[PDB]
Amino acid sequence: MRVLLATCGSRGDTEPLVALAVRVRDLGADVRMCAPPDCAERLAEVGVPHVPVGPRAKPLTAEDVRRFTTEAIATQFDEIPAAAEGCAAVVTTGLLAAAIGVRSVAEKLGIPYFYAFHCPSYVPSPYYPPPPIDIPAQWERNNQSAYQRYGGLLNSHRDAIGLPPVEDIFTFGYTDHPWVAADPVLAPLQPTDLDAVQTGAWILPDERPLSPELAAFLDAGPPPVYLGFGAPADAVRVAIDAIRAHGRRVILSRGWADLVLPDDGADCFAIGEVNHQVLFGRVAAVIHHGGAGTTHVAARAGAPQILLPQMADQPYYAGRVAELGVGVAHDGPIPTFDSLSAALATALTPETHARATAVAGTIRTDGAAVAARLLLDAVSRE
Ligand SMILES: [Mg+2]
Ligand SMILES: [Mg+2]
Repeated sequence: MRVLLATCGSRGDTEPLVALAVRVRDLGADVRMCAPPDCAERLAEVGVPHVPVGPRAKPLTAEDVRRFTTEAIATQFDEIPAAAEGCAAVVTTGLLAAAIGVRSVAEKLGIPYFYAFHCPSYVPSPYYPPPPIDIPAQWERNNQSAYQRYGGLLNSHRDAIGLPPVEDIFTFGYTDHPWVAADPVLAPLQPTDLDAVQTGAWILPDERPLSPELAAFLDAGPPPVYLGFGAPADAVRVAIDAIRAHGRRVILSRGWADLVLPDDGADCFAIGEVNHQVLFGRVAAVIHHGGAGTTHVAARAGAPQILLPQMADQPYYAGRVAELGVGVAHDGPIPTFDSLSAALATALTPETHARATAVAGTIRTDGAAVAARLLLDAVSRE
């Protein structure tokens, strides 16, 4: 029995599916993953068969957006059929435009399709509004909006392969039994009329040791603050100013090695490839945008967090960090010296550290295995 894992390419979508792939294989099943050519390296690391699929100087226009949409859907119909050859099921996450194409191909082949969310707030429900009679209407409104953008294209493609038209994009793309690949403590699934199942995040343990240089920097002083931002150089410089004002050194995520600094930058260490699972257990706090993955890794590592949400599910995770008392939900998406200094004052307290440490022990790490089991049992019901 072989399972197909389909992904658009983002590391945020790719890694969780890689985790599921490995856990499904751990159970004796075969796996194959369709992803951008650039995922070849990572997939080679875990020995997961890779089917390369899918992928400026001028502003974007509505015409451009419509083209990315049209081609996102077409790519699924054009390449998933071959990738799904010899497969008993297909699992995907992410972009709705792509997901509806993947499910349509699964439907044509007569194999079960599964969808997973990385944030529970995106799961349709009549009990809470969608990411910003009434509530239901709100979700239907967005669902109608999705149809206006994808419906015509989807059904045109479906006509070509003899499948009936879809009228409800959300139910079709997400299914009425979506999985929520997020931790039940960090991101609790809320009431809904859908048969959603919360498995825990899909993350594999990272065994890579820290580089000798990074380790040496860490041992050369008190635990530093990790700054992980893309972002404007001035925003990073302000963040560094605030961290320094709290007497802490800085670890800069990959990409800032050449950032120009005001005062001597000897207290700033810029890293390349790194084991975040381990690094996060050695810092005083982590400052980032609030993506599902980073928030989960930092939470399990017990690191106090400061989130500056920008898009998608980031505002959700920023809110959860504040509610759990393991960090601060920074107001704006860009920091100022005063706003970040205020956040650090709260995040660096012994109380916040104790809380982050306690919560960390309750974050589960077997979510991918949980999903793998549910998947195989479902496939066995076919
Ligand atoms: Mg093509
Ligand atoms: Mg038609």
